[PDB]
Amino acid sequence: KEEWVPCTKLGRLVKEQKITSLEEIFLFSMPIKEHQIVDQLIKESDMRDELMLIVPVQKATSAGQRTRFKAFNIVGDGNGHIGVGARVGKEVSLAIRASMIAAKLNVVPIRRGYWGNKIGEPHTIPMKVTGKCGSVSVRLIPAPRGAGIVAAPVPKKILEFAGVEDVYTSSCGNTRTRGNFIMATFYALRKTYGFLTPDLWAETEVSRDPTDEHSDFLTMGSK
Amino acid sequence: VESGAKVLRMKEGDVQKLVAMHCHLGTKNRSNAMKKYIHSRTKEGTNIIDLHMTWEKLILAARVIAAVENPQDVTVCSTRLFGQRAIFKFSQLVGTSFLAGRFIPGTFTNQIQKKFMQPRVLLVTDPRTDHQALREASLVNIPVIAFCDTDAPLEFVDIAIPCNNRGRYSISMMYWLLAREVLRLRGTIPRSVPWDVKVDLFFYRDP
Amino acid sequence: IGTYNEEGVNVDLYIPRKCHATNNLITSYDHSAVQIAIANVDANGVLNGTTTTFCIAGYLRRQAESDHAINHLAISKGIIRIK
Amino acid sequence: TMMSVLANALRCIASAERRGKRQVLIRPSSKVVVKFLQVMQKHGYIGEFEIIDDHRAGKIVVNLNGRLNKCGAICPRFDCTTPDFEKWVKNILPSRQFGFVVLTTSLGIMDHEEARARNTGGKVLGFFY
Amino acid sequence: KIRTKTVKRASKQLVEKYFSKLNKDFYQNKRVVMDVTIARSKKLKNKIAGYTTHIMKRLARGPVRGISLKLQEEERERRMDYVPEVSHVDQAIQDGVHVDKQTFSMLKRMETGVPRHVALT
RNA sequence: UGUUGCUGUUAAAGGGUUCGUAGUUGAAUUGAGGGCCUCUAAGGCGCAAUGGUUUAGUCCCAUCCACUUCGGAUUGGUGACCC
Repeated sequence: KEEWVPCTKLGRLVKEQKITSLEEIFLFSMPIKEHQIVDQLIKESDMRDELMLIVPVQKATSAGQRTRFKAFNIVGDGNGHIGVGARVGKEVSLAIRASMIAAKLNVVPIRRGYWGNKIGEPHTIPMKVTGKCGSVSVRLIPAPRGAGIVAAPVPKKILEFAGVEDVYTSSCGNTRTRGNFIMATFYALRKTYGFLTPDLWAETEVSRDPTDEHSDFLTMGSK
Repeated sequence: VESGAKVLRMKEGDVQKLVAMHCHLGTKNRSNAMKKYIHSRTKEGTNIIDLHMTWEKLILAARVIAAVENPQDVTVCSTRLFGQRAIFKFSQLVGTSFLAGRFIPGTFTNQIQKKFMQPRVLLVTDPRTDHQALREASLVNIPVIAFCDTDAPLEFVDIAIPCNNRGRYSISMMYWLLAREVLRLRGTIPRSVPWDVKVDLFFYRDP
Repeated sequence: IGTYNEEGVNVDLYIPRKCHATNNLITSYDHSAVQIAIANVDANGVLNGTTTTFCIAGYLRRQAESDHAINHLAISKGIIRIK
Repeated sequence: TMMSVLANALRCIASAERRGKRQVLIRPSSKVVVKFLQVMQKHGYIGEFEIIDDHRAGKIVVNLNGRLNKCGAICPRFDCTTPDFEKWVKNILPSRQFGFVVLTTSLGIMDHEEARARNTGGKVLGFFY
Repeated sequence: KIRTKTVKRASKQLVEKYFSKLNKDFYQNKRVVMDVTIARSKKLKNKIAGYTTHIMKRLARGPVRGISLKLQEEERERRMDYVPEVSHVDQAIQDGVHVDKQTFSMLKRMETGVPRHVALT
């Protein structure tokens, strides 16, 4: 690795021990634009990467074609973090790198609940949801203990990395376009904190953004 | 105020200023945003803005700007010549940063650039010139205070203060007020005396 | 607040913020939802350090419901006073 | 023309709770609409409401919170029995947690939990989340 | 002819950081530039210094555009001065305020009423 | 093959327009009681009464400044408000 010097207010606060988790970030809903902030606050040997898809892309020109590779990369942790990203390069290893980097800036937390009696730790989404990308759409359905992941290959990875165990699924549209299939399943998971349930409502006391709190630091850093 | 002390409420001198310098004279045109703040009109069809609710919004604004930990997390934006002085002058008293001239997209959303800024507050002066800046504040979580007329889009404008912005005098006086009432609350220039800086510094002067 | 077991142990990763305008929720992928802070004021006209806060959300701002919101909240506290 | 009065209420209410309105108007009225709101109003989905008199057909007004997500009617008014419920709950509701289905039973208009408890079946009416 | 962006860029930086010129002489300006800059071309130094002059001539008028706001600052510092004494808000009130019907109406119904020196056409 | 559960502007599909029988569908209304006895029962923006010394704030008195732009005092009156 070649070293990090932060260009963001956020990044400074992460690079010293003030912000010690990604849930502080997630709360006040600040954007992450330096991949090193996800590296810093998530322990190593607990991230699981992999490449869902690598694929050629062309364009037409005079004399012949022009070729550019492309790639999809998915990343996350079984405590409820996941992201996805896809990018392009004119060589192979390029697109690989650029995907991984992208993916670590679309990290989003995932909420889990129960199907029935509340015992143990949550193994399943609390509700039905949907996502749509392109024509192809995806629906995720709660299921009881031991039901397991009943899904196609493509979705099953998304779910497994999230920390969702038992589930069921179904889809419509052309599911054979893989890039859209991925992104659909991703948009699905997101919306479990996008929906409001009697578990919550209470009008919680709200808190100041880390920037306000730690403002002392960031002033000195300017000088 | 809360447990009302009956400061921060209009007095004779307030009214006198805002009448004279034509801060209650608006545009002919209307929009569904501004129809609450409009109050009657003339045979010219020139809408006349309420004083009372201008003042309330104006107070509210100040209480934002002087909440801030460090003044440099406020920026003040304009593009129009007549306001392009009073930006400077306001900033120099309060201690805020500013952005002058045309607005360059890539000053709030670009990761790595020559000019990159992350203010916690903002001010425009019109949302119909300054439009580009509003857009970029949608994506960086920045609340925007704005001066307005009797027209104005309010998309991505959290707080709207109805004003005039059609002449030198109009823009000046608003900034002059805001500078006063921020200093009074914070670092205590006193409100027993009149304030000592004079208007004309803020006023645009023709070349 | 949040989901529990039958042992009372809380199993939600975090508990997200409210919108106070419409009682929605404020997602991590929405970057258009914000927080405003208005400083409280004593007699003589000075600052005591901030108290009151508002939260507005993505949905509102792009439809230009913004201003209307902030009125209808501030009036409820007594920050803004209607004549 | 106007067929179902009921669904001409619950469609309005639903839509308005999305669009950010804090109140709704509901132009026709019934002895059904009233009851359906009274249910909800217990839990906290509906905050209050008024009933205006015109001496021809009433109007109604509704207050709102933000705690309601969708409501609607299940139009042909099918039939349900003591085991049957779990069909409807697996279907129309997103979960077996927080939803409710609304029924017209022998006893009166009620919501599924209450029904099962007192051991009545009955026809069905609508739902709310 | 037309000047490349090397020229322009350089020249701007100087006008900014120095007002140890303001001269409209090519000559005076030049002998500043060549001891402030290292470029190791004598050709470049000519074109830079020349353009400089054609900035300062513009600066004596309205906005140059795209060269900071410092121009406002040193333009304000001149003469005179600035311009009174008691002004402007004073004069304005004291010489009468005149206003059309609707305004006057709205003012007298306020909790401060219609104030001193106001107003009817 | 779509009762649960499809599609019909441009990918296959609204029939040239209207009247009209069988058939399917169809607005509102007779109406949901009170009384009494308790439990820390959650509220009254209803009311009597004592406590406020800038030890809350605001009206109405007092006095001097004052042409925009002054504040000391009589627990002023348990007008009002906490508690």
